[PDB]
Amino acid sequence: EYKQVDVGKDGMVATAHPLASEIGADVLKKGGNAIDAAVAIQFALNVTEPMMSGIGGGGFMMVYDGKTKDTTIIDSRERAPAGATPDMFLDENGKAIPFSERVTKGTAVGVPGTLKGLEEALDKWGTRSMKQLITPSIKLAEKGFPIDSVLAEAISDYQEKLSRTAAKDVFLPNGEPLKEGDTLIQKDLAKTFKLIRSKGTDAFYKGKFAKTLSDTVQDFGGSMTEKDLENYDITIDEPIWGDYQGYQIATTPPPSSGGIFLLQMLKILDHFNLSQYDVRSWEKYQLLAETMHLSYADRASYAGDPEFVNVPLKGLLHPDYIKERQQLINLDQVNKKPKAGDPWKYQEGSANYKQVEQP
Amino acid sequence: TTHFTVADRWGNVVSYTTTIEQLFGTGIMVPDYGVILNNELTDFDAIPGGANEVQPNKRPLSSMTPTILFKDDKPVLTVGSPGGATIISSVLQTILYHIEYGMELKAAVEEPRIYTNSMSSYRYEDGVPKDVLSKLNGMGHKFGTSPVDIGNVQSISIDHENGTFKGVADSSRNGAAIGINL
Ligand SMILES: N[C@@H](CCC(=O)O)C(=O)O
Repeated sequence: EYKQVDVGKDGMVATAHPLASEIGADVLKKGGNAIDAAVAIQFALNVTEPMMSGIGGGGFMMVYDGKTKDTTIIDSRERAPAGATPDMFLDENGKAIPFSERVTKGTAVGVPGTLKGLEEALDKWGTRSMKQLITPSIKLAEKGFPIDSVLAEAISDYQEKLSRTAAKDVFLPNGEPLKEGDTLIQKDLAKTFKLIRSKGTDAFYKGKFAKTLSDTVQDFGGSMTEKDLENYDITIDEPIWGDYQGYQIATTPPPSSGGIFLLQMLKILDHFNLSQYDVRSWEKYQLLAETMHLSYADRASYAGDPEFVNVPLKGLLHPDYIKERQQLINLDQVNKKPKAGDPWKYQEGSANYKQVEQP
Repeated sequence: TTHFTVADRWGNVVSYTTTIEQLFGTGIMVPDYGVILNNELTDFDAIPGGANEVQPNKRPLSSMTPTILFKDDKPVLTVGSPGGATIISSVLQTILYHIEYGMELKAAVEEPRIYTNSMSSYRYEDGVPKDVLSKLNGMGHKFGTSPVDIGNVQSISIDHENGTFKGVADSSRNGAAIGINL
């Protein structure tokens, strides 16, 4: 039966769902490579962990190429449509639309990039066709699979928003949320996958599917058009690298805030050498907490899409800046007013945006 | 959001975080096509003017951190996780535990994490000693009355010495690691 830790001589797959891990492992066992397996996995997760990811969203796929030895990122982050505007999430009085409500609006839908990113990946490193790789997920969607406790919970927990769209025909069968044990069948999704299998991503970014999605986003209030989908292209990002304990870390650059701040928190913590303290000591937690407070403050002030704003990446990781931040941390007291620092002092240029508190 | 990773016989390595934002995203499905649509644009700032303000054709700031660690130019570890702004903290913690504390990969992944982005936002997992939480709150921290799971780290280690692979899925979800033999 399925394991949460395994070893292998010829490869390895680790995913949040057994059926997706089985599909990706099947691809490797039959001779395909990690990228082929990853694409297979993404379609499988789209079907079996539907509330978590899919061709309706986007992601960051980092790939180390064993042939060329280079590491790159297929950035499939969604883009706001051309009709989106800076205050689209504010009400008529200038106040933000309550979050839980904001989440269900058409204006919240980004132009999906996942399918485009899988296409790009296969194009660069694939050894199996999208046709071969998507087929096992067409079967899970078409013929179904039994849902566990978790998916059953998500369904009940989100019944209200699901009950408001066509999504209720799949997850809220008659008027009831599918329960653990029930078979989840996704016939329309299987149809879409079969269209992608024969037509390619054009099946998604152009044609009829494009028009229905665009039309639906409009029906729920957003401004997405067919041209927005026609305009979409993923981005190929270079990893941000950092030296750490003798290792080199390749992580995600903006539009993600992840890579910069993972590196910044590690550099900040270096001054305090955590392992001199027991892993569950209050000291270790105290230091992680104070470090997170500084880095998340910097994230909130300086992180954004780099095609649009100047993110002071060199400054946020500059050793003297890191030293300034480490200076603010004390084992024996809490900084009750943690604030972003000034990384611009350690690099050229200035922000082309302001500091605006968010609700 | 979900994170998975794959490594093959040829040296290729994949660390991939992917999402539709909230669970079920907007909740909107393309009628007749079964595709649930993301609500990714709410990751933009609701009040404009800052680095992460909404702009036409701009991408909303993400926290996804698929990462690969190298030792002597060979990939030796992959890490990633779902969790919104907490992703950064889960990935940071797994690296800290596996690298600085030297813990075996699974144990590093399962080590109770904490998360706090401001003086009013704190989270901790079951296992953070209650006496420690009381000492930290005693100093001004605001950890709550109950634990919550944080993140879901899938990770692969690669031992180039023995030419072997090790996969781990976080017990926070029902994930699975499967090694390949032949
Ligand atoms: N939308 C978030 C992820 C949401 C989650 O992981 O729960 C991001 O891109 O960072």
